[PDB]
Amino acid sequence: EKRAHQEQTEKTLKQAAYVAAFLWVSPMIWHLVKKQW
Amino acid sequence: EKRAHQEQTEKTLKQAAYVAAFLWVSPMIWHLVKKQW
Amino acid sequence: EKRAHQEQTEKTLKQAAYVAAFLWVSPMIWHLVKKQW
Amino acid sequence: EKRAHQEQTEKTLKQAAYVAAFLWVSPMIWHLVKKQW
Amino acid sequence: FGFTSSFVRNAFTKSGNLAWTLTTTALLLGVPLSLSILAEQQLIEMEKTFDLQSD
Amino acid sequence: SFVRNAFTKSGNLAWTLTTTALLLGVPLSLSILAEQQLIEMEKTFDLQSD
Amino acid sequence: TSSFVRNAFTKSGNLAWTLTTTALLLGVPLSLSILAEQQLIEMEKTFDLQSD
Amino acid sequence: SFVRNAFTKSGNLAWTLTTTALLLGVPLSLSILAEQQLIEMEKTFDLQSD
Amino acid sequence: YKQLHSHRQSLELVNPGTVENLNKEVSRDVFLSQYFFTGLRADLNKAFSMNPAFQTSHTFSIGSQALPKYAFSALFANDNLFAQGNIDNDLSVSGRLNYGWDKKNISKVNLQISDGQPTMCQLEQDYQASDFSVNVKTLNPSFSEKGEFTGVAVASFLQSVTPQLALGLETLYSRTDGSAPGDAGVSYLTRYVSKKQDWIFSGQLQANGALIASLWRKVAQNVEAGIETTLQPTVEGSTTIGAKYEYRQSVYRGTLDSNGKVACFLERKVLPTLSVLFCGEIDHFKNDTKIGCGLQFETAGNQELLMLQQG
Amino acid sequence: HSHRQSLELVNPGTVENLNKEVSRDVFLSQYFFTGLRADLNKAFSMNPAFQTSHTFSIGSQALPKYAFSALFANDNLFAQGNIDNDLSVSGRLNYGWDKKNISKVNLQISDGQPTMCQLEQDYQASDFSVNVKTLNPSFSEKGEFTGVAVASFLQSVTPQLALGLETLYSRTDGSAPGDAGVSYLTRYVSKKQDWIFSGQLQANGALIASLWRKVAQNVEAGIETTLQPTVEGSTTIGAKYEYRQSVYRGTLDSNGKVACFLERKVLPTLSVLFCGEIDHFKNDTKIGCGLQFETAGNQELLMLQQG
Amino acid sequence: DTYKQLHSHRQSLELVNPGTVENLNKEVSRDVFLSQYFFTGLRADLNKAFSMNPAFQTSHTFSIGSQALPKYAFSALFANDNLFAQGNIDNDLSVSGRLNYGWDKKNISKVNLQISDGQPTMCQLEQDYQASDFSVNVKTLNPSFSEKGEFTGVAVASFLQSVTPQLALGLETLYSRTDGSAPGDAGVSYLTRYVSKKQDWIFSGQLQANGALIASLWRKVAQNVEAGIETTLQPTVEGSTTIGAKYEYRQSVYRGTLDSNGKVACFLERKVLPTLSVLFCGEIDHFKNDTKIGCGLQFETAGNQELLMLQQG
Amino acid sequence: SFVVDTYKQLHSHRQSLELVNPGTVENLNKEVSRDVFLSQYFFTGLRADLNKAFSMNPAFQTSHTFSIGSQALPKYAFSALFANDNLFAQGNIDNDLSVSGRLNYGWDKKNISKVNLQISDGQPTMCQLEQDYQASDFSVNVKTLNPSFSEKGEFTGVAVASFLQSVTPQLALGLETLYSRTDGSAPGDAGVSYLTRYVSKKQDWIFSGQLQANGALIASLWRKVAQNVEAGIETTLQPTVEGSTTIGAKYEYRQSVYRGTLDSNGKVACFLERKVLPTLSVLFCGEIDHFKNDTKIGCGLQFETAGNQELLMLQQG
Amino acid sequence: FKESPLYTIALNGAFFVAGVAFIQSPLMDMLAPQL
Amino acid sequence: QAFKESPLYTIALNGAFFVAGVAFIQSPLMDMLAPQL
Amino acid sequence: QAFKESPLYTIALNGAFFVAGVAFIQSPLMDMLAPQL
Amino acid sequence: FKESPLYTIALNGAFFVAGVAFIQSPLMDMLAPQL
Amino acid sequence: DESKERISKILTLTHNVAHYGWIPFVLYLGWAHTSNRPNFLNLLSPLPSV
Amino acid sequence: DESKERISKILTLTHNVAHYGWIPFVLYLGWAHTSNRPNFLNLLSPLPSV
Amino acid sequence: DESKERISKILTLTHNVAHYGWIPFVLYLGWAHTSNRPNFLNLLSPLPSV
Amino acid sequence: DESKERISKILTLTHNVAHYGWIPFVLYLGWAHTSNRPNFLNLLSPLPSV
Ligand SMILES: CCCCCCCCCCCCCC(=O)OC[C@H](COP(=O)([O-])OCC[N+](C)(C)C)OC(=O)CCCCCCCCCCCCC
Ligand SMILES: CCCCCCCCCCCCCC(=O)OC[C@H](COP(=O)([O-])OCC[N+](C)(C)C)OC(=O)CCCCCCCCCCCCC
Repeated sequence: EKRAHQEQTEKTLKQAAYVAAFLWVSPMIWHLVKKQW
Repeated sequence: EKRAHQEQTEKTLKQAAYVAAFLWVSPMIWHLVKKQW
Repeated sequence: EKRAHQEQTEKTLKQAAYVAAFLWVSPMIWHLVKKQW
Repeated sequence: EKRAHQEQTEKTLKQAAYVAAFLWVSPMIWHLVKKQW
Repeated sequence: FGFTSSFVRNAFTKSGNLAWTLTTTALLLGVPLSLSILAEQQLIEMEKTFDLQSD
Repeated sequence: SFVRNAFTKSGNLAWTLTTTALLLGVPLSLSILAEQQLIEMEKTFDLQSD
Repeated sequence: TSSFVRNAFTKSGNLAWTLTTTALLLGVPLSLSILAEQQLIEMEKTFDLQSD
Repeated sequence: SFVRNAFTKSGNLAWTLTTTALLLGVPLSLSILAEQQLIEMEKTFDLQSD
Repeated sequence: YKQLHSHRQSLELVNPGTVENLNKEVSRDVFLSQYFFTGLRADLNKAFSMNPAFQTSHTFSIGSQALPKYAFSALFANDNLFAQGNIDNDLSVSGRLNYGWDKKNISKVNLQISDGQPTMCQLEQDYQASDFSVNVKTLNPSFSEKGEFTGVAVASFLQSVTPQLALGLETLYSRTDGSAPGDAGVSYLTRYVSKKQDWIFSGQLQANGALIASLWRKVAQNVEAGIETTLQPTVEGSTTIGAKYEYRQSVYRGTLDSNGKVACFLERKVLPTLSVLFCGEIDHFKNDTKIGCGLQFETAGNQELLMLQQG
Repeated sequence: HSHRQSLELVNPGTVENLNKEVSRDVFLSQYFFTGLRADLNKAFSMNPAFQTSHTFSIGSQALPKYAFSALFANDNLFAQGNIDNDLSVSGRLNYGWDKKNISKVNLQISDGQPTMCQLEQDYQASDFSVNVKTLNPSFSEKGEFTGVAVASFLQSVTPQLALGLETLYSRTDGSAPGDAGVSYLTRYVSKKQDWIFSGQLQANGALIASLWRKVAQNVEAGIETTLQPTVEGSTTIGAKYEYRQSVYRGTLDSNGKVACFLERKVLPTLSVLFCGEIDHFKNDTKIGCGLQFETAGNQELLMLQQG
Repeated sequence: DTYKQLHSHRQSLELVNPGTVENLNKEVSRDVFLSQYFFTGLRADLNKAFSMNPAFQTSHTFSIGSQALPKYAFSALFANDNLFAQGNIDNDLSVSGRLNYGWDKKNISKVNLQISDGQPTMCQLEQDYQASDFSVNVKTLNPSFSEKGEFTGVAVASFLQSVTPQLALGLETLYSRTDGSAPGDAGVSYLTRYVSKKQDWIFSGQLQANGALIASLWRKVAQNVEAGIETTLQPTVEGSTTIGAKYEYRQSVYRGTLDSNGKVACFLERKVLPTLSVLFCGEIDHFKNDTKIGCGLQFETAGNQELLMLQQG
Repeated sequence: SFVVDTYKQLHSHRQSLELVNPGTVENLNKEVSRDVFLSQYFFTGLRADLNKAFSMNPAFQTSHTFSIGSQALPKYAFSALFANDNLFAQGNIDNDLSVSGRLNYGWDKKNISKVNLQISDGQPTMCQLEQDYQASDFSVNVKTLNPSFSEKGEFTGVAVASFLQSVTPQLALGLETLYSRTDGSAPGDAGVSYLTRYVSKKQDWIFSGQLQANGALIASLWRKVAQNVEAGIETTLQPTVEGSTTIGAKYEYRQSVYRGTLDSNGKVACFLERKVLPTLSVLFCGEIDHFKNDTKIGCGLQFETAGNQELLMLQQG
Repeated sequence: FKESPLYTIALNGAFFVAGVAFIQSPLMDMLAPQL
Repeated sequence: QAFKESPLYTIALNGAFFVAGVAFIQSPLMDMLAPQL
Repeated sequence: QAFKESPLYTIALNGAFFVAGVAFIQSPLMDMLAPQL
Repeated sequence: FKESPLYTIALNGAFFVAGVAFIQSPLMDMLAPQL
Repeated sequence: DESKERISKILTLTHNVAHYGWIPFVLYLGWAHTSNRPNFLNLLSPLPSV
Repeated sequence: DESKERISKILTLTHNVAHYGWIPFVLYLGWAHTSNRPNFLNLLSPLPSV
Repeated sequence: DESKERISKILTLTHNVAHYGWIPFVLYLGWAHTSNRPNFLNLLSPLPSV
Repeated sequence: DESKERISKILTLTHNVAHYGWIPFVLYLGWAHTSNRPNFLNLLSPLPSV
């Protein structure tokens, strides 16, 4: 029963790492959208 | 009963008066006894 | 029994009036003392 | 019950010792105040 | 020795408590009075500066 | 009646707004007026210097 | 109110009696002591003046 | 014992005779000594006069 | 009694103050117990006229039990009459009226309605002579069906035996209902003024088992000091020593109590209109603090006093 | 009658002056007291002798708290008045018809007790003395006397002796007849006035035998023995040593008690007096102290008093 | 081929470094408002400065009438160019110690330690690195390892990147494991900051992992006056709205606050002396009609003669 | 070593104060209670005192005492005291054999130890041991009445320790502590009493106030008008509350000593000791109570005679 | 009549919008003194 | 109200007698009670 | 045997505080607490 | 062993005779001072 | 009695008059004794608006 | 009888006069028989104040 | 294990050192880094007595 | 115990010695410390007979 909660917290941590990586990505995407218009 | 007591007191008074009169006489008696010796 | 308490309170009032009259009279006696000094 | 009385008398003796120590301390402080005048 | 040690520690405790009480009493009785006296000194100094410049 | 309720409601609102205006204004009024006194003293010190 | 005046006379008489006996008790041995000391001082003065 | 009873009786008799002799003697001795002092003062006043 | 009156003029005595003005310097001037409060308070009084003195005062207070939330007071004072009215929230009406038949003789009425409490009124007659002061006050006068008094009656006398001292007494007779007889209590009064008006001793022996002994002293023209000791098979007492340092810009009052508590009151006048006031109390025996702050605006009603207030 | 003049008999003293030497001069029973006492008397005049006396006392049963007495004495009349607290008036008056014959009236009111008055007539002859005193005279409805009557006589049978008698007749109410009591009186004066024997056998069975003796001009001694079946008696031997500065009086009793009385004149005005009694049979002590001021009323006696 | 052109134009974007996560609401919550500064009852502060080029000063603190502030507290702090160390002693011996260390002007390492003498000792280690355009910090509260080699404690790692010279988006991650018997929980919270072009007004919004939302706006009207609004909310949902203003001067600092809970608050500091300063704070609650009043003062004095002359003039 | 040097520095620092040694706690009311007043000296009934001096360089004398008519003074009592430079020893024998013995011993002029013993032949023997040390600026003494130890090793008796420190050359504050344990079944009780003395600058008047452990207060003032006359007042007060106020004066001379006393209890007292001879001396004491109107009178005398021939000539001239 | 958590959410949101409109207004500039 | 006087009466009486006696002793009238010789 | 914190104790305490305060105010130290200006 | 009234009569009489013998003796003159 | 009802009624009326109209009577004396005699709004408002 | 009532009345009057007026009669005789004849206060005061 | 006892003992020692001697270590750094280097009394007294 | 009986016996002996022989020990110290050293009759008699 605790393994499902551990896997849920692990998925939350990996999602947080993915969102932090996407926030590091986001200046490039924002500037290229500003370059597109 | 009280009359005998009254008579006894009156007898005492008369005896005292007799003794007083004899004491008034007694200088003559004492001097004439001293004259006898 | 309440008449004794009423008499005690009336005695207290009359004694207070007597001390008030004494405190009216006594400064004049003290001024007679001060003239004697 | 008697233990509370024993503790109260022991507290009284210790308080007497404390006030005696304070009365020994006080002349030095008071003279150092008087030297400041 | 240990009873005398607790005696000396209780002496430190009462000394700190008495110092705290006398300190807060001296502050509460001194600081508004200090503000009042210092404002009065400033007002006297302002009156003296106004008197000397007028004369 | 309804008039007696409206008087009490208006009095309570006026009391709250009055103590609110006092508490939020009088320390600010003291601060601003003391700062104006300091500005006036600096102006008098500047004009007497020049 | 003559009985109040008589009570005042009684109180005054009693207070005067108490003050009188108190003054006598507190004054007479002291008066004897002071007068004896004055006589001793006068005797010392007469012994001083006849010596010189 | 009997001898201690004799000492107690003798001490009580001695005490009584002592306090009796003091009470009957000390004011009399004061009176006689004051009268001797008065006689001596009269003699010294008589010799200085003559 | 003309020769007796000339003999009374030969003493050249002074008029002593009232029984209310016995501890006026110690209890009201030096100390702060009349003046101390808790929580915030604001006063807004405006003066309409000065030759008859007339002013209206609004009083806001919060954080205390004794002071109400809103109180509007108004007082009028011509040469010989003084009229003070006070309206309160929940309608507590307080009205006092002084009337001077002369500068010596005065009659005063006090009335209090609390809207749920019995109405409390007292009638007082106060006469100051050349050398003594008498006043008789009655709280709640009422007569029974038998023609007997029911209420509180206090009669006090104060005579100066000399231009330094003043001895006197007060007597209270109280009868609550008429079923039980009323009780009487006599209290004594003693005042000693120094020769150079420097220090004043004042001792009173109350009838309830209380004694109040006080001293006032004036060190200089700006500073004052005073001590008071009050005590009452139940006996308890307190000793309070305080000082008042007044100036042209502020008024300081400090108080040290035998109950382990200290108190401070600073009335700082910062403006010709505005005035800030602070009061603080520390109890050391249970280690807590009562802090009250407040302020006073005094403003004019008309244009002339508006120029008179500023300059 | 001429031979009675030939004996050259002398007038003896009164019945009251029979034990004047032993009971009043030497002993202290008239003079002893208890607790503090102060005496304040002042003299207004001397040719009629007139003085008023204040008396303060505390701590005794007999002496009251305050007593004011005043006496007046010219050549032939004497009048003593004594007012007391709770108003007990004591008044005595002597009147001299001659240097021999005198009449006196004594009165006492205690304000709550029956008033006690006595009338006494004293006639002193060349060789005898007569006095008749009456306590509370009253006559019944039958014309009978009711009171106390004491008639006493004293004749010198020789210039050393003096024999006499006294008669007491007492009737209380009139319901019961009053009783009579006769008592005898004997006095012996020595030839060189050194010692005096004095005996009286009272009507109650009591006997009082006393002797007085003069050792020198400053010292005196005296003994008394009194006795009253239920018979008991006391033997008291005492002395008085008098001087210019003080008067000492000592007394030894057969009742196991000793007594002392010292009157020390320290000032021409002030005089201290002390009296002390010790009872050895129950071991306790009675101490009395006191003083006497005598002061003048006018300026002349004030200068006469000091010098 | 995103990486090389990424390095080139991200070097050419000219991004600015935002502040820390703790400095996200520094303007609204700490500068303008009074909740950090508000107290109750009397308090006095007595701090004296011995030196300035090493910043070193000792501070006494007396307080009475409050629950949070103790009766007596002595604090001393030392600060040279790169190390900041603060010690705090308390009555009943509650020791608080904070140590900053600057490895660089960007990179710092700090330790917070607290002993409460009857409560468990709470310590956290934080590493804070501010880059050219992002800011990271990692703090660990009560680090402890189980017998299995597993973490037990609180770990908060937060990141903040500016996508543009106005915005700054970021996140924080809190992983908490109490004992090891139960697996710890993880919570992710988002962070948003918007700075205006002329530095006039700043928007700041955070959505916490507990469902809570805190949105605030700071605005600078003039050089001496500032304003700010905050709104906080968290089924059982409740929130408060607080508007406040700070009017500062050389002699005095005023702070006013109106809350949606029916309470008002005032905070006035008067620099009446160059050494002494009075301070006052008041709170009125209208829904239950009561008032909290706190007064206090600050002496600052010198330790040496040079700062004594530098302090007055 | 270093602690002795610090103690010497502290001793010099205390010597900078220049304080004076206050008196003992027993000598706290020495002027008011014993010098001026007569409560130590008043008696009842006749009393005679007969003491003779055998020597003076060791002071030694034997005293006979006859008394009658009082409850306090016995019928016959014989006391003898010996006094060299450092030891004082008094022994008293009484009829019905009541032995009282007090012994002082001076280890120095400051530190003294004293023993007091009393046997009443039918009453429990009462003994106290007291150690009294006077320092340069304070005075400590510890007395123990009936010392005894229980089976548990615990104290049983009365222990009084008192301390008196001069805060300044005018004042002297201090305290005393009484711990009393009667039997051991009940725990002993402790009581602290306070002590205050103020001496004027010209030694004219001395205030002395003590607040006893029983709630009782004794506040006294002493004043010296001239070289031959003195005066003094005392207020002593103790659900039992009662108090008495007494004012007395002592007028002493070369020939006599007069003492007068006025009480608030409606009673007055007088005590006159007239020395009429160099050997004989007469003494009188009188008391009048006005509230119940009675009088206590005691007269008495004192002979002092010599034991040897040299003091017989030194006594007269 | 709702009395929901949405009620106090909308209440705090309306208070926040009103405060933002008050601060960004020139009336807030009028509350600023000139000096 | 009427209450018992018994503590306060005797306490204030003894205190007033003490104050009056201190004022009598400290007065120069006490010096007048002393004879000059 | 103390056995009580008696009422007379706090009576004497209040009286000693009163006497100490009167001695403090009448002293010139109270004049020293007053500023000159 | 009598313990009668005659006992105290004889006792008082013997005391009287002894006092007469003491007074009439020159020892009473010896108890008198010469001056 | 009828006198008791009369005195109770007039004391009730006196209490009602002193309750509702004491301080308006004091304000009427104030408004009568001013030279300006302002209106009712200025007489109650604490503002200096004159 | 009537003579008994008369003798009782005059003895009661004699008792009253001898009770209240014996010693003032003696003092009147004394004051008449002095050459100084002082006033009433000097006749009762024990002082030598003459 | 034994390493657990070792780490517990040294954490107890570190806790005792950080409890007793943290703020005296800060004050030692302060007193080392002053140019005046005052004594122990001036470093703790809040007075400006220098 | 046995020590209790021992201390009781020696305190009983000390009490007996202090009762019977305290004042003869004091008189022996006195008689030893005199230069004249009188006999037993002169040491107790209050007479000046030397
Ligand atoms: C444990 C340690 C305890 C220590 C005790 C600490 C006690 C400290 C409290 C002292 C209070 C300050 C008293 C004060 O007077 O301070 C004065 C200060 C003004 O100084 P100044 O330089 O400008 O004077 C210039 C004057 N001259 C222009 C004439 C020259 O003023 C100020 O500090 C501003 C204060 C603001 C108060 C206003 C409150 C308003 C309440 C509203 C409530 C409404 C009721 C419903
Ligand atoms: C075993 C027991 C034995 C018991 C024996 C006890 C003996 C007691 C003796 C006391 C009685 C004798 C007192 C006495 O003989 O007196 C005189 C005495 C000596 O005087 P002097 O020779 O030196 O003077 C010389 C001056 N010249 C030369 C001009 C005359 O001096 C004095 O004793 C002065 C003190 C007198 C006390 C007065 C107290 C006051 C009493 C009245 C109180 C009033 C209350 C209503």
